[PDB]
Amino acid sequence: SSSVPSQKTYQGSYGFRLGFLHSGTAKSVTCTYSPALNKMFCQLAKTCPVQLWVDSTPPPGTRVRAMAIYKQSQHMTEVVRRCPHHERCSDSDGLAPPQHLIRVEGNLRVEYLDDRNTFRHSVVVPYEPPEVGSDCTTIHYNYMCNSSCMGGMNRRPILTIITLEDSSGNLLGRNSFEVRVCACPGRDRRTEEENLRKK
Amino acid sequence: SSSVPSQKTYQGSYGFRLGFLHSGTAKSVTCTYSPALNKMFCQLAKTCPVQLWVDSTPPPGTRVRAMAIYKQSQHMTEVVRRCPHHERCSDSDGLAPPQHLIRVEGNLRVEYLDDRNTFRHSVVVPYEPPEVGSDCTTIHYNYMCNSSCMGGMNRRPILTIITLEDSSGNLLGRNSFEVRVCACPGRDRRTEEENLRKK
Amino acid sequence: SSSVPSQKTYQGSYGFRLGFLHSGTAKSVTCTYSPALNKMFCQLAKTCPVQLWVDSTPPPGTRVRAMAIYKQSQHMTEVVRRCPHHERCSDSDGLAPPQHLIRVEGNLRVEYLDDRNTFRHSVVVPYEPPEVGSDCTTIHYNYMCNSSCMGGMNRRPILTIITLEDSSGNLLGRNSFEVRVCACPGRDRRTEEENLRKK
Amino acid sequence: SSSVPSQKTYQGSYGFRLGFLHSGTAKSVTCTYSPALNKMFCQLAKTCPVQLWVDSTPPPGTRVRAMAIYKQSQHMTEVVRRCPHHERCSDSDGLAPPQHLIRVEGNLRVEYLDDRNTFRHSVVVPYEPPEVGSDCTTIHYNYMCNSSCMGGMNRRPILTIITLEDSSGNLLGRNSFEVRVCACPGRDRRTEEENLRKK
DNA sequence: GGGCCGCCCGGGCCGCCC
DNA sequence: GGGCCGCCCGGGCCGCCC
Ligand SMILES: [Zn+2]
Ligand SMILES: [Zn+2]
Ligand SMILES: [Zn+2]
Ligand SMILES: [Zn+2]
Repeated sequence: SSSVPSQKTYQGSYGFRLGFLHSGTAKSVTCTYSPALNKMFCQLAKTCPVQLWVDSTPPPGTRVRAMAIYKQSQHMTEVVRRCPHHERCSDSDGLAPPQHLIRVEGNLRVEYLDDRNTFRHSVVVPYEPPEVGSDCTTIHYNYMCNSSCMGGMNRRPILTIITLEDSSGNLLGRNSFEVRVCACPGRDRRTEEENLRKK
Repeated sequence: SSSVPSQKTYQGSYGFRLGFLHSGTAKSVTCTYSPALNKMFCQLAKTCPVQLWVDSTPPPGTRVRAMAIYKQSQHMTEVVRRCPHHERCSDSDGLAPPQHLIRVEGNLRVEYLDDRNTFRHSVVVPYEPPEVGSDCTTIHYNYMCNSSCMGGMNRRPILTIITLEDSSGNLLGRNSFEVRVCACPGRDRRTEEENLRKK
Repeated sequence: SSSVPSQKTYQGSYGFRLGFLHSGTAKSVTCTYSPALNKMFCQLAKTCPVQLWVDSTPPPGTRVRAMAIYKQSQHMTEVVRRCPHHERCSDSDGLAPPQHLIRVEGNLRVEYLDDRNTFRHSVVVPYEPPEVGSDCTTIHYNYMCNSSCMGGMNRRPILTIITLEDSSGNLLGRNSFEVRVCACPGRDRRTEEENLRKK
Repeated sequence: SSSVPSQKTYQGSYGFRLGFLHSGTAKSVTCTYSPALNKMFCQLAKTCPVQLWVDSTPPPGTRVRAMAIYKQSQHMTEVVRRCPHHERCSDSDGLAPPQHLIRVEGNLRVEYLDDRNTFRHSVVVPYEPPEVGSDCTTIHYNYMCNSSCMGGMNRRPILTIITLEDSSGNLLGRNSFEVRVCACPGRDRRTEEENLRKK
């Protein structure tokens, strides 16, 4: 079987969708999402709010998993990992393994997983329904390397795959978005959107 | 009996066909398929996505085998192997014999076979139906020598033969395409397509 | 005492001087020395010939040590080391510690030392007089990181300090030159020489 | 000490010089020497006559050694060897190790040596004075790879170093010349001589 | 917010076929 | 002897300094 997780959108029985904040485009804004590109632009280690929307509430014990894969076919097989420089940096929260690219901040029940067959990394939190009167549940992700990091992503674009799963790991829903971790998310979003409109 | 495997197209009971991505034509693109030539142009060791399409799902235990043979009659008899230089290069994935031209990346159940009678190499993975909502199953192949390699293919064109087989080795379907492994797949595809249109 | 080794030129009793080949200026030449800047421009891991000239022959047991220090006052204190990415690369010659920036190739008696007090790296070979009829002795050095390497030199210029020492470590002579390890030594030498002439 | 043998010309006590036949420049002549370049152009495995001239006769037991080194500083450290393809070719004379680039044909007392410290290859024959009435002693060398061989010389020019030595290995004399092993020695000699006269 | 170094890019330069 | 594929080449395109 393939060692590359599927990226196919699957809203599933609960109508699972992702939402992103309306952020702006100042040159070095910490995080900003492009709907035209379905692509998040963000700085290293900064908060990236991701909204979980459902049409109906999934059962208790539902989990939310985030995992990165390289976007290009030529690189899908390679596990996405932190580069050796940032791996050795003293910046662990005491829970996230230093090799993991994606973290979750502000959650008491975070789990960091290494797949036993594919060796891919992922980070898991329990699914929580929105507060009564709220439309969605917001998770704060962090990406611990720039897309450009030498010896790590090395300028290769990645996708983040968000899955809703039961406690057994069965797929309840799946969505994805592209990520660029860079120094100037506002400049780069504008550049990439202009290259899109030009072509 | 002939030691040269058949290349005859056979869609079979399950309507087996191959598909290829719409790739582009930049001078040194890593992989690009020419429908006019039914020919894949790719760089050494780079990802070559090949799509498996069926009209109906073959049974569990079905296998997908890929094998290379020289295209020209004068060379069909000779086993396709890596050249001595690349055979000795430390580029093994720990599974593929260093002599094998064709590898599969990103699959946990890959097998590398040497025919006991013909000594030809092949690489096998289990057939997997596409995800629900997907049209095909994609396999990532790698070719570990240039077509031009001295002491190996030595500028002789090859065919890749893809067979659908049951677990006993019975034939369920067969397709094939020409392969050129080269430094500049975009240049060489254009050159060969132009020579086709001129002739 | 200072943990920063002196860079002061000292020709000493034997008239110790350095010489460099007349190299050229093509964009990506592997190594080229600028007399205007007393600066070597070279590519990662490529041969850097350095000539040892003396007015008279030092005694047997003389050693030639090479050590790097950061040029700028702000960085002199920090030990010059390879970055984490290149430290983990499998490029060791079986002798050079993976942390050492400077190597010597083609010498059977090379030693790699870590100072017990300052922890600075250096590489040592025996001094050999030139062949009869030759004017100098040539050593081939290699620099195993780019000056720009993240987590290593990180765009900070270095000096290479070459010392002539007796077997006890007493100083017999000392010379030095600036080094930039970069992808395009010819481009960068021209750029820096033009900035010199303009200023 | 350096693992790179000296190439310095040393006529020595016996006035040791090399001579080469006047050959011509037909496109694919098997061997032709350029005095303007001090460079031999020859085809793979073909006879390359090399003349040994002395002003006076060296003692009995004198040996003649030929050894190849790469000409460019960047490659001097690497041992010159046959490529993996020609190494596996069944073309040994029963004496020459398949890895050795340089052979001697037509000599009953040929020795093939692998240096115990540098691992460099060489081929040795006894020195013989010319016949009475003859001016020189001619040795027939063969080069068993093209300069272009992938995984071997890989288009890097080499020097052949010819040394006169006593039975102990002491240096009595040394000369050298560049070698290009190629398919068309006449064409390539003319090309390289024209590039010389142009510049 | 303006603007200043590794790597990608298309042009074009040696064994073998004719 | 004429002439037809991997690799070298100079132009030019993302973190950090200002
Ligand atoms: Zn990083
Ligand atoms: Zn090969
Ligand atoms: Zn480095
Ligand atoms: Zn060869």
